[PDB]
Amino acid sequence: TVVTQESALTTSPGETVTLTCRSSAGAVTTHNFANWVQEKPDHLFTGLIGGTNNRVPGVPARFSGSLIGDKAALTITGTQTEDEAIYFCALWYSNHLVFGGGTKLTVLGQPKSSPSVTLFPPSSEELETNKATLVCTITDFYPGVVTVDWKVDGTPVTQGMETTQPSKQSNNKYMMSSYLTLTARAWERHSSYSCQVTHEGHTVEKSLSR
Amino acid sequence: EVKLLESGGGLVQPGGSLKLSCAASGFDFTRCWMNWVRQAPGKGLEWIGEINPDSSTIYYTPSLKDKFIISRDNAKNTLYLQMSKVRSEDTALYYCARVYYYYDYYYAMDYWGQGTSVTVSAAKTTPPSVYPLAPSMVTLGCLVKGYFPEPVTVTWNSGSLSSGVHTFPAVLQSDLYTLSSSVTVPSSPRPSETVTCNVAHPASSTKVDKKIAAA
Ligand SMILES: CN1CCC[C@H]1c1cccnc1
Repeated sequence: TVVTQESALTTSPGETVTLTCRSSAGAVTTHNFANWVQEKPDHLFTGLIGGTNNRVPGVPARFSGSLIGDKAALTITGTQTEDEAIYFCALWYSNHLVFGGGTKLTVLGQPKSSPSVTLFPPSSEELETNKATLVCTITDFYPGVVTVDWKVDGTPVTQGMETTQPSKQSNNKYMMSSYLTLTARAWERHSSYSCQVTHEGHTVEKSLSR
Repeated sequence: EVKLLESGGGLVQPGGSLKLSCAASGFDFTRCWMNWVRQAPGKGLEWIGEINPDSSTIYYTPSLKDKFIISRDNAKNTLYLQMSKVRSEDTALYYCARVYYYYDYYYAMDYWGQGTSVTVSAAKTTPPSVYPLAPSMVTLGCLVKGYFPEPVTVTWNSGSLSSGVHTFPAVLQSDLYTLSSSVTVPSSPRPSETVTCNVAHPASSTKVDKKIAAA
């Protein structure tokens, strides 16, 4: 029923990384015919492994499939920068296939860059409609894992915000956007607004006051 | 050139029904099992089912057997997916994939369709409200708020400012989509030369031009 993979793994090019694929229904065996699929930006999926350990022709030799203990494995050796991607495993159970949740593989192929953060206040035109949307643009960060917190008069906001999943810029860095949508009442009931972007332990704050 | 061109997706009313097509090309469709898999907005991949070359065996994810009917017409090199009593949870990109029997030794989901989007919503065509985002270099932008359905297209100065432009993915909120587009420009030309974003929403047959000015 539930196939589990590491949510995210980080490696550096040339190193060896191993993604695993575990099953709620017991040990993974060759009878589960583990498949590995790569997803690259623009919803581009390519089959990597089938039958646990068979490499699809055309896939670079550095990819291989195997079993490790009670789990199927995808191994990348001499990992290239282009291997930064999402990898789904899929296990076969007699009459249906179940995909894992996927592993976001980071291959450090660029120097660490901190996110450039811009906090825009609500526009005057939008306030006329009695809504107030603050827009936090987050650009030029690598690796592409960021967490975003919004503070209204110092309270962690937990609803009314939507944050984009990191998207690959042209410079191979990552970018993202976050919105905090308030009623005009909420906007005028409070005075301190801050968008906090956390990237690789350090946190960057942009803030404004009504 | 294995091609898996999908079609038949789009907007469907909740409780409604849809039939997706996956037109195969560049290989022998009749020696290949075929599958369907979907990927919702933020979640990962979910298998739907797969079909025998001669449709003697048809497999489904158990919890989906009653909502989806997989089929194929080898005469048209095409695979089909019927959706019925669809709910909002069924909003996702739907992929067809070739599950090729390599060397009669192992199966592999090698070639995948580009994907066709299925949006389950009762919402109506809503044009976007375009708002100007403004306070070394300068960061400007445009908020493209509350449109339905996707897509919208954005350019700056009619597609001349291409350096520094970042148009982000849309978010969904209250059935309506929103996105933003920013442009970082030398502080000299703003104010100074004029920056204007150009938003296009084909569904509503709307185009909006908004100029960025200081608060
Ligand atoms: C091809 N199907 C029938 C036997 C195995 C199953 C399958 C589905 C997806 C990937 N590999 C195998």
